Amino acid sequence: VLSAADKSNVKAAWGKVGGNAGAYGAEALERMFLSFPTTKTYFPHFDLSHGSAQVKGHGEKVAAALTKAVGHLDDLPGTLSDLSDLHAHKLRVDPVNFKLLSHSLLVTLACHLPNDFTPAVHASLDKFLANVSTVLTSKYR
Amino acid sequence: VLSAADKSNVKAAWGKVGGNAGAYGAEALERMFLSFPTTKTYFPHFDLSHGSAQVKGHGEKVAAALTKAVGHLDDLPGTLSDLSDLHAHKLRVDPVNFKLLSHSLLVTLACHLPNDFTPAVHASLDKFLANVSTVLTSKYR
Amino acid sequence: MLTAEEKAAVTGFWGKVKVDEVGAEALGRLLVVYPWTQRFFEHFGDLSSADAVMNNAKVKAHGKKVLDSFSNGMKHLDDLKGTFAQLSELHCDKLHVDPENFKLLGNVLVVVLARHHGSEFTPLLQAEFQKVVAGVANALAHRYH
Amino acid sequence: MLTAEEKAAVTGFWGKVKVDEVGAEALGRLLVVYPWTQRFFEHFGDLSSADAVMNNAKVKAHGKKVLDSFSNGMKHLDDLKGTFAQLSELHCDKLHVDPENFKLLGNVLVVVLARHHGSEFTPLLQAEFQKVVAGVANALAHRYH
Ligand code: HEM
Ligand code: HEM
Ligand code: HEM
Ligand code: HEM
Repeated sequence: VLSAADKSNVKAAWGKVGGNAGAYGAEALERMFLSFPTTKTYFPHFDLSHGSAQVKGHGEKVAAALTKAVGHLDDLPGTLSDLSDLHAHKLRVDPVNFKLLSHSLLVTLACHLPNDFTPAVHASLDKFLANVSTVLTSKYR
Repeated sequence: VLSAADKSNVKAAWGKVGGNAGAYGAEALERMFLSFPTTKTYFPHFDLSHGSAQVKGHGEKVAAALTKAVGHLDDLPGTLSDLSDLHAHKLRVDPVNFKLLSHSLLVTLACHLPNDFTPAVHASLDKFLANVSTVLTSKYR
Repeated sequence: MLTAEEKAAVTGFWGKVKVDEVGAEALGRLLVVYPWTQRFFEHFGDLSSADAVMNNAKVKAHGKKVLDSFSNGMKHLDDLKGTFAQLSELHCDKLHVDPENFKLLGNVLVVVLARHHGSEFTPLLQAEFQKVVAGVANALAHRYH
Repeated sequence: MLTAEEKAAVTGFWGKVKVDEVGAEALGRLLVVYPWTQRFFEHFGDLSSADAVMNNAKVKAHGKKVLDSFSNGMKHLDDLKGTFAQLSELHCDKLHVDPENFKLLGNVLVVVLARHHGSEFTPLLQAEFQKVVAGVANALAHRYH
């Protein structure tokens, strides 16, 4: 589980995230489709072209969950558990992608929040996402 | 997180492993090192010729190790932890390796239990070993 | 890659390899054992349970189909880039399959052969398959890189 | 590798990269954030905190060196493979670093590039650089087969 120090470190960094949760959501989203094209297949009905209505909706719905996660870290098993049902039985997402969004975020933070994005913080967002990720993949097993 | 079938599968299979475990963990490793050499740096102490009672006495406590985990399926988080810390904080074992051990363990049960290794079993045991690995990493500090 | 003693060892074996049922068992297995592989085999029918795809006819059939295409390259261990050029393509630009699943079915095949062959499939033996499965894999992944 | 128009993008951009300092912080950032990695770097000294690492003088010089390889790989994209021959041997066949980890560092590098250069490192750049590190993942990996 997440060290107190990390917990505190998200809240801060994502505190910064601020009212910007779902821009950065659409930004990690889009950095991922290009640098990992494969991952598009999962999002067929979209119009991926830059700043597209629907990506921005996904931009935010995602980032809003993350948010809700940043809320109760002690129970990520549960406050995300609905999403683990979807992401595995309805969509079936090959785990590998979870890292790829993870990575996508990690960057996007850095592009916009250099000075808060210290190493011990980077270490942290990660331990958070790697966290996040597993939750979202509990049901494959 | 598992099932009841799953657990009933792990069990029976590992009861039909039974008093073989020690001799199988043994094998586990030989395949491992021999197939994916880079697992031999984690044992620079080791004699790695067939049989080396170094190997043998090890395949055991892996099998004693697992036997403990099959037993406590309803909570691997706890019963293992002691082992997890070591395999990470101390040993520092590039998580990638447990993918390589799981597989070895199976291939090892694989010819030792054909008229036993039905899909659902291969589905259950793998699944099982997933959680075991995903415990011995739990502490990625 | 594949020493003079290796390149034969495998194919003296392969020779006794029931290429045909292996793939069908291999296949349902990737499928039973690793649910997220089913996305690409949607249009295949009931997969909803091990039984389903342990008895599904396209599975059965695509099992072999793969193996041939596998076992042809088993006989080509010099140029795999070559042998798998436009299989690498179908799997990348078209099917759009994450390279890891190669390594999955890969391994999985190794388990298959090691159920079908017992004590006979030694630590020696497979250690050699390891770098064939893995061999075949970077091949299938080439037309990404 | 890359459409020569693409090359001009990864290239025009390295022009403005302070390889030195990316270098230090990269390896550090990795050491702090993927602990197991440390193990291969335990002749470096104390790496028991964030600070330990980020500060440690050895980490730093070994990082200038490890971007140099890139700064260097960059010169010769068209044949990464060949350019990397030796280092590829060094890591695989007497350091025995699992190739998953050329990626991880690959990525952390990106992450440090994005920090340094802000929204100027757009995803169209990055989509590029991510092949560049995928490829430098590929040359260092080779002798594993
Ligand atoms: C950080 C990891 C992720 C988070 C926090 C996340 C969050 C979400 C949430 C909350 C939803 C549901 C919104 C709704 O109920 O409509 C959603 C939908 C969805 N997610 Fe994710 N997601 C993540 C990763 C991924 C990845 C990596 C993929 C595939 C590459 C993916 C595929 C999908 C798909 C296909 C939908 C359905 C949207 C639609 O078709 O309307 N998710 N995501
Ligand atoms: C299936 C998961 C694993 C289990 C159940 C397991 C179990 C154990 C146990 C109980 C010990 C020490 C106890 C004793 O000697 O009395 C140990 C030691 C060790 N293990 Fe494993 N381990 C696992 C995975 C791995 C992997 C994947 C590697 C690397 C490929 C590894 C490498 C080591 C090393 C380097 C030591 C300490 C050396 C020594 O005993 O002298 N372990 N393991
Ligand atoms: C492991 C080695 C593999 C081999 C030897 C292989 C081989 C083949 C072959 C020979 C075909 C038929 C070409 C044709 O259409 O004429 C094919 C198609 C296909 N492959 Fe594989 N492949 C491999 C890996 C994978 C993996 C890992 C997946 C997904 C998890 C996959 C998914 C597919 C799919 C969905 C088709 C099309 C079948 C259809 O029409 O429904 N392949 N592949
Ligand atoms: C793409 C990533 C990498 C590149 C480009 C790279 C390149 C280099 C270079 C230029 C050297 C110095 C040459 C020499 O002193 O002989 C080196 C040495 C070394 N590398 Fe890396 N390397 C990479 C990744 C890694 C990784 C990921 C690890 C560990 C996980 C690692 C472990 C080492 C070690 C232990 C040395 C020797 C250290 C020493 O001499 O004290 N390298 N590598």
